[PDB]
Amino acid sequence: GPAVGIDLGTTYSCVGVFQHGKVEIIANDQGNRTTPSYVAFTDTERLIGDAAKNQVAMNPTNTVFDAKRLIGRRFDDAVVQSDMKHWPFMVVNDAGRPKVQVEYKGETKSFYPEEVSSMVLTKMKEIAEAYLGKTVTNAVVTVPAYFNDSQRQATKDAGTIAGLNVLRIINEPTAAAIAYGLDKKVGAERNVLIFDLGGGTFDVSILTIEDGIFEVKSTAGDTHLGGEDFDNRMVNHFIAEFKRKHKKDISENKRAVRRLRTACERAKRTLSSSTQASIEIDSLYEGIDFYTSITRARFEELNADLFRGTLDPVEKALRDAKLDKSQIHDIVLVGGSTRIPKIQKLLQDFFNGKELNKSINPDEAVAYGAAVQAAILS
Amino acid sequence: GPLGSNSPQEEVELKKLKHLEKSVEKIADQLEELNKELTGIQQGFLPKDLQAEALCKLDRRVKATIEQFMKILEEIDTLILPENFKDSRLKRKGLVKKVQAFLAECDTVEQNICQ
Ligand SMILES: OC[C@H]1C[C@@H](Nc2ncnc3cccc(OCc4ccccc4)c23)[C@H](O)[C@@H]1O
Repeated sequence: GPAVGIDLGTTYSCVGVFQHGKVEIIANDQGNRTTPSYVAFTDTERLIGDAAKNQVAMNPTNTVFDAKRLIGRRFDDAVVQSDMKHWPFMVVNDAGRPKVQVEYKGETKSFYPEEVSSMVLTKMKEIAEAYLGKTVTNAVVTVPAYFNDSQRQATKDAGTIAGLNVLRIINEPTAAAIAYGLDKKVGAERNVLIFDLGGGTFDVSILTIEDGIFEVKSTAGDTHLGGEDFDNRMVNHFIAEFKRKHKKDISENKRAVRRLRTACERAKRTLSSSTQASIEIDSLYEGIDFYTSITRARFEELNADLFRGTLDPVEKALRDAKLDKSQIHDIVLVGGSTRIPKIQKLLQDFFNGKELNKSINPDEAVAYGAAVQAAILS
Repeated sequence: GPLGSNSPQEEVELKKLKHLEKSVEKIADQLEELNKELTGIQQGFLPKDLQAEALCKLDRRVKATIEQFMKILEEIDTLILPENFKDSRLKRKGLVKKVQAFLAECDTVEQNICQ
């Protein structure tokens, strides 16, 4: 069995393997290249990945996600205190350490974040084994560049609890750079900017690479920013349109808002490759059919502040790395939301028409680079 | 649109809707089985505490039924049917209305138990 690369993300994880001279991102049991970093506890069983995310509406309190926001942190950490408000599941204080509390097989149980993360890692390991038809033990697991010793060690502990031999832990922007082979370019020191907008987080990192030594010069970003916010702006737009056309407010009907939100997320994806998207929803609210459309330009206006806002972190990281924007040799796009043409346009224009590294699937680049490193260490 | 201009392309949409109609019938059967179980609990000899446990197990099952019907609606919501596909549009509207009537029945169960 070969060594795999695993990207353990806040909301989605990805596993890849290097075989036959190429990197293969492995599809899970449901055929998805990425798997939700979700663990659900029910009266009869424990569910992980797509199975856990698929029952979130049914069992919100007992479905855990975002363990990565808690891993390696103290309970009193500002991030733990702020993030708790947004979670439907309980977070308790076990002697200074946070634990997630759930109902599992009719009993109140608590788990450390590395235990929740080990369950997600077990799933990623199993996904690899199902594809390869061979036992998988060795893996390279990625972490954010801003993770401290506690957070890195807790991620390694999650790997160990999952039965993995964690060969190496590497930073997510280093993995992304490796996928594009930016360390293999001949010349002087290279300044790389990694623009990561995926899974509900926004991370900007500047790295300097020289003779294969990756130096993290600066990190910046927004802890809570992503596709969900862009979908929300389209939902607001549609709710307002429904009020204008029918003089009815669908906002308090959770099912109507959900059908609209699901359609918006889909329309947003269409808007990354088409300039218009249409939506048809029969009997949305009070028996009224809602047939409408949205242009890419309107989607961009609804999200103008959020899209433009992504450059502030870039400016902050450049100032912290003591670099002018013209000193950046390479720009790498990571995360699913970097597929948005307007975001790419804003970043290319800020870097004066410089071409972006975007050929590798954004959702897969971190796992791709980790799979490359896992092959080198085999 | 023209009269009696049924197209092969529409057949593809109608087949999608038929598969959704069959999935709705299966979910509906699950709802009828939940209804029978609820009656059984009510007419049974379970004492108060075991009756509550049995109604809450039934609650999780009614929440699963609601979710399945919601996923069907989300699937139907992916369809874009041209104005000329009159038969598909009629079938889509009728199926959504049928699912919404089953959802109202689920709601009568769900709000009457495990309060
Ligand atoms: O939590 C992950 C993000 C990534 C968003 N994906 C996309 N956003 C914009 N344009 C896209 C165009 C094509 C494909 C996309 O992502 C598909 C996808 C869906 C789920 C997980 C990963 C990727 C796009 C997705 O909607 C979600 O908000």
